[PDB]
Amino acid sequence: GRMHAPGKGISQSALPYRRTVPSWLKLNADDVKEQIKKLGKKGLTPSKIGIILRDSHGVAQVRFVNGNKILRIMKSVGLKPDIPEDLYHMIKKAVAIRKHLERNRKDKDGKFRLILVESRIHRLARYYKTKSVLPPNWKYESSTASALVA
Amino acid sequence: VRMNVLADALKCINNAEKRGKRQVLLRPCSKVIIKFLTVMMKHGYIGEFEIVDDHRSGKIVVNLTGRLNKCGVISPRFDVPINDIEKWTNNLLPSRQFGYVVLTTSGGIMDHEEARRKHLGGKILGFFF
Amino acid sequence: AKRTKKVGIVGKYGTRYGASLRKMVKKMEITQHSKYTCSFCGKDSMKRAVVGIWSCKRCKRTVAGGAWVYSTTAAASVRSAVRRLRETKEQ
Amino acid sequence: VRKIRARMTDIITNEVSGADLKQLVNKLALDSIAKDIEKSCQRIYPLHDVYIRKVKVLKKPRFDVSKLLELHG
Amino acid sequence: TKKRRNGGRNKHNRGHVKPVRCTNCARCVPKDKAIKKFVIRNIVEAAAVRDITEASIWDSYVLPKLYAKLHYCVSCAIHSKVVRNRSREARRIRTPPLRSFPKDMAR
Amino acid sequence: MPLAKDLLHPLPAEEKRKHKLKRLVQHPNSYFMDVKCPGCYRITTVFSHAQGVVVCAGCATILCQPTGGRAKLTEGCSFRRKPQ
Amino acid sequence: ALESTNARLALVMKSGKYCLGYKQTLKTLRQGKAKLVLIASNTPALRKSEIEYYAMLAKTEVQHYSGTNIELGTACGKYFRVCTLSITDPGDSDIIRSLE
RNA sequence: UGUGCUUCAUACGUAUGUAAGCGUAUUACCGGCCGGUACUAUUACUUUGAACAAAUUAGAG
RNA sequence: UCAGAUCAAGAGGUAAUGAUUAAUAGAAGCAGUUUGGGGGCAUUAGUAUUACGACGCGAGAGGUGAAAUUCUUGGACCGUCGUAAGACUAACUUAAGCGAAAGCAUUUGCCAAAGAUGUUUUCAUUAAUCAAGAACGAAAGUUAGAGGUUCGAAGGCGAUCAGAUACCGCCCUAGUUCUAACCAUAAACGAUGCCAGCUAGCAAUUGGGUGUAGCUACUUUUAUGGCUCUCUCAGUCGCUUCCGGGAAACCAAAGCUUUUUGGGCUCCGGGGGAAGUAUGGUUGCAAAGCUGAAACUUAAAGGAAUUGACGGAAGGGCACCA
Repeated sequence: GRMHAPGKGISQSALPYRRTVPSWLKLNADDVKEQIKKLGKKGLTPSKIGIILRDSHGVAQVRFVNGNKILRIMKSVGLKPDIPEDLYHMIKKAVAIRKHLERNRKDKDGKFRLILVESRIHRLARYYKTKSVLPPNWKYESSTASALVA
Repeated sequence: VRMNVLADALKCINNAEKRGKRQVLLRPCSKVIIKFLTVMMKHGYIGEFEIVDDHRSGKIVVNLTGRLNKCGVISPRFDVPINDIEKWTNNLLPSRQFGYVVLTTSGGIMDHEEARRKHLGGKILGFFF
Repeated sequence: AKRTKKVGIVGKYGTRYGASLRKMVKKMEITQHSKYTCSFCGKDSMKRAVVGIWSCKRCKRTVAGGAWVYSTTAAASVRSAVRRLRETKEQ
Repeated sequence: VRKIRARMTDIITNEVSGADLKQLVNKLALDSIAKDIEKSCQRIYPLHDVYIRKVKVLKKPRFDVSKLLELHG
Repeated sequence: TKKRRNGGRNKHNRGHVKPVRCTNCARCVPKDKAIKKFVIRNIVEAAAVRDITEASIWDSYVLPKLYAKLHYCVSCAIHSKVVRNRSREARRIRTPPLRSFPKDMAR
Repeated sequence: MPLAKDLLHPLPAEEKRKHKLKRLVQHPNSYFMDVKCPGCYRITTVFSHAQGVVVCAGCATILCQPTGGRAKLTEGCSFRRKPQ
Repeated sequence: ALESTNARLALVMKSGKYCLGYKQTLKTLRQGKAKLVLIASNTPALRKSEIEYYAMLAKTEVQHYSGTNIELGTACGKYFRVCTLSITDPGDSDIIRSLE
């Protein structure tokens, strides 16, 4: 593992075999609709909505309580992001390495960490322009980029 | 990364029978590789194996006898017609008494004795003797 | 296009003076004639009037700067050092 | 390490600002900081022998023997 | 051929490690490729100690010890015989022995 | 041991030991807390490795704190582990 | 550029209403409509001091932003420079309760 | 869409290795089970072909 | 009107009305808890080595195989309080850790980043490796400033020696130091490319998790901290031998390269020299770097091991041809 790092450590979620459990849920299964988007209107990316509802409702996995995933439910409401989330956070990192480098030069090991994160924004761009959620003519230019993520 | 499931479940068989274990755990059982063992099951080499059905990719816990000697895969899957099927049994299998080279012919997954009577050709999928 | 491979702004002295002093003055000949971003209103309009004095075309602020660079690194290490002595000696 | 080094620097800077040396050297003549630098930090780590090991007196305020007569007499 | 699996010593997950200076030789040999001797010594030989404890005003005045560390060039520790030319099966033994005597090197 | 051949049916304390991933069928080490905080007894269901703090209707304090692994409740959390 | 108001500005730039500049800001502050006025670091001291004298009269709170003209505009998504903005109806942000 | 059963044709109560019958309709008409007949996601691979000089070569007599 | 055909249907009604898994693949997140001589910038400490200032002392002192050079217009050496400067961060220091590699160690603050663990988080094949091309790259060397203690190529002396442009000894220069650039090589080594699956023991430790009323510091026991054994991930070390392998030395990989085998990808070699030379091209301020032959010559060069040789090789012993 780790395309840009040595550390081959494995860790993930272990989703069980049973699907439709909770067998104890208080309300409708599809009343997570009006709490995916009511916390989607607070600017939360669907990673944060997948874990804020593990503890209040507390729903286990959304793709078994409803029919489909969290990102598909938000654009059924109409809260899909301008740029998808694993590029929104991958660019905000590469923004911050450049803002650290416009005051702290002599640093050839924060610069190296920028070439890493920029060589993989160019790998998620090169894929999202194939599956057509990013259009063509969409590049990483690092002079407009800081007004996207902020 | 795994460019074959068939290599990462046939060396895993072959490494566990030269030590003489009686059960091998293979991962993660493409239906290509189930019908490879089913060729080997009905010629005695393999016991009645069990497919644990977890809904990610699958796992098999394959029983075996100990009659196996070398059960590997050929890669890349060379397309073999019928007239050049014996250039791949001569230089590969130990003698023309026994052993098989398994083919994925146009009809199914079969060995090289059933394919030469049914008159089918295909790709080489692996070998066992 | 690109008109010179290597001289840049010192092709104006062309074949005059020797390659090192052309190379040496070029570092200074670029930063002087540059437009620095104005640290008072934000525009790329902080150009050099005379040696050591820089001014901004809008906002009308003249500053006292370096001979070629707007702010020297030997003087921003004094503006830091003075305010870390000002932090101790005031409060 | 940095949590007890935090804790060793706040108690002894409560002791030093402590009614000048007639109290203070009497503390280290008891090692009274070394018995309170020890029992406080054992909520963080069980610590071994604590030795105060060095004191420089890099600055001296004044000579002024009016403050020396009760100090020597 | 590779005479040791260690090579020098301890060069794993470092790449390159700091050097120290030899004592007798004053080389610049690595810290890990170094015969080290944490030498503890009595100051007064413990045979002329009764001459000194005569002159002790206090409770016979238990004597302080000398403390040093002897970073050694390999070619200048074989020469001073801290280490010597082991057999190829005795080459592999690291921790044995302590197992000699009471306090050595004092004497 | 050429005969660990009850991979078909291992002893359930052995696979309990193994890992959430290294066993034959992956399974979480987690569960869900139907807690009863005695400040006000409205029951909130949280995760054990929580990935989120939680409030209640009446006793809405913190009820859970983040850690590396199992999230520690705040010592006044009369919970009961249950698949309800 | 503290990331606690840069994250909250980018929500008012999608859900909120504002006025992004100085002359529109005093239009709001005279009209009793601004809720919060961010002003830059770089903004000049008279423009600074009469923004706070309007916000004293209009009871709007002024956040002093921690960045220049070039950095308010970037953190507002815009490709120009802002030195003054007045958020008048935030949709989702809780910028009203965020202290300095 | 993998086969299962029901089978029967077929090596010896057993063996289908040709096929037929349930998984709602593996293409609509007339002819005497049978023909004209309407309709064919794709490429690589593979089966048998077509198609093309002789001498050579393999090689029949 | 049939309209051969061809656009759109009165759209509001009848179709289980449509999104496979979620990889012991990856990526990204997290109310996440951390952790590490990782990199940058400030700040700051430690003795030391100098060099000087006082003061006491009295003729020595450096050094070395023996020396001499050298330091004492005695005030040295030494003892002492000092002030100032530049370096270097000991001991703790490990078969520990971090890092892509080169490398990384006084605290404290701030900055940005990282592995790993945890996770009934998110996306859904985004991944693997790689000509060309990019970024970093010990030391030395080079430019341009600021420094300039210690050390010290070069140089200058003193010995030793048949000789001594050397080893040894003295003051030292470029350099070591910091900044802004260049250079792009090291035995840059594990002489061992990267991702992936399998195959075994045994013991330690780095990091995280989870049951030990195992202990245990005391607010009262509890909350924590420390350890205890017991698990568990990613390993890294260590040692023992394979159903391993190899020419061996040896190696849990350097094995699974069966009975010429087959997971994928990339680079390199084809006897020894001539030679990493000539030459062209390219990079460079230079030094030089990345490319890179042939003529002619040659029957061997080489690797791992074995017996003798039995020497500034240590050990244990013997003798009046010692």
